[PDB]
Amino acid sequence: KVFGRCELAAAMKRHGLDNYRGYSLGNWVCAAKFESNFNTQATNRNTDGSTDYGILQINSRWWCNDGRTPGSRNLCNIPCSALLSSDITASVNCAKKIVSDGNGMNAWVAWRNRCKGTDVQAWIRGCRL
Ligand code: NA
Repeated sequence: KVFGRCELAAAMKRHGLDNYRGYSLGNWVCAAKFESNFNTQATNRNTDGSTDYGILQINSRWWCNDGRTPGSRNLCNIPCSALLSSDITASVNCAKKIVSDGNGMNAWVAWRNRCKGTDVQAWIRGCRL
């Protein structure tokens, strides 16, 4: 599923991401935009053999099991395919665990490089929230 900007903002808010660990809603919408272009089916392979999955491009090395990343942890206790679902619950629930680990939203490369220090409120402007 390819979300609309405001439709994603409302689902993230419903799941409790607005101000989760001090990160306003605009940060999560910005990160989803640059990580997956709002597509729940997005996958990208890395050089180390790991794979990033879903709307928030959650990596198979630490967070999920895809059965092909040797010596990898499954810290969110889920199959990576659960992160490609049109329902974002698993992606949101796993993202809350990642953002809590100590590095905050810096775990998402595209957030650090394209959202961090910008006007992230613009990503929710015009939405009925
Ligand atoms: Na894994």
